[PDB]
Parts: sequence; structure tokens; C-alpha cells
Amino acid sequence: FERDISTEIYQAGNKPCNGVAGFNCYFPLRSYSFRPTYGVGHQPYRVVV
Amino acid sequence: LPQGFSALEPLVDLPIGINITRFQTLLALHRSGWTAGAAA
Amino acid sequence: WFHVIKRFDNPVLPFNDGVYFASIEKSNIIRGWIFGTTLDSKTQ
Ligand SMILES: *[C@@H]1O[C@H](CO)[C@@H](O)[C@H](O)[C@H]1NC(C)=O
Repeated sequence: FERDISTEIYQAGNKPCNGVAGFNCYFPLRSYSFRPTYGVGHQPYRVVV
Repeated sequence: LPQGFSALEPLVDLPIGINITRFQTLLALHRSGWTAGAAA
Repeated sequence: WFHVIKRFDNPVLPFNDGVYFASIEKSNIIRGWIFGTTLDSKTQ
């Protein structure tokens, strides 16, 4: 039950990213991009616990 | 700190859920620099 | 042990599995507390 909303740039390698994208510097968040043409496994689902 | 025994009754429970690593106290300064009381 | 009287010592103390806080005081100098990780606006 831990929520993390930090937008700091992930440091994949050892070179510092300094908040900008670069070599071994990827944004921690990706987009699902839900589409009807996608497969059943890739289809969006709403989960309530 | 005096001798003796005393038990602390529960006071509050909050579902805040955030990660905690550091803390700092808060003082009530009075302007009558500044003049403040003595506390420990 | 910290004393306030000038004596103005409000450092950022570390947090751990728990904290025991004691205050010998009169006239309510100590008011409240702040908790967090980076103590800035970036984190909760
Ligand atoms: C809580 O925050 C501190 C300071 O940013 C960090 O070092 C620690 O890893 C965090 N806790 C978790 C479980 O990530």
C-alpha cells in the first residue's frame, strides 16, 4: 500500500541524468496506449480492491 | 528526566501511507533579535 | 537532549522504526512537527 508519484529521471547507468533524457537515462513512466485492435491480454481492465 | 513509571495511552491513528525518513520540531517564537522562553 | 532559550537548535533529526519525544516546558514554546523524506515540495 505504497504510492510513489516521483517524476525524477531514472538513472539507468552511472552517468548522472540531471533531470533530462539521455544515454542510460529513461523516463520512469510509460504509456499503455489502449486500443480496441489490441489483444485481449492488452485490453484495459478496471481493478477495485 | 524523573524516576518512576508511567504508561502512554493511545491518542491518534491516521492512514497517511507516506514514507518517513526525517522530522523536525516547531517552536513558537514571541516578538516583544527575539526573546523566547526556556524549554528542554 | 536539546535546550531552547540565544539557543535556537532545530536540526533535522533522523527517523527510524519509531520516535520517543519528551518535552519539559511551560508556556507552550513547542507547537508541532514536520515529517517527510526530502523536506521539500518534490515529495509528500
Ligand atoms: C523513503 O525515503 C528515503 C529518502 O528519500 C529513501 O532513502 C527511502 O528509500 C524511501 N523508502 C523506500 C521504501 O523507498
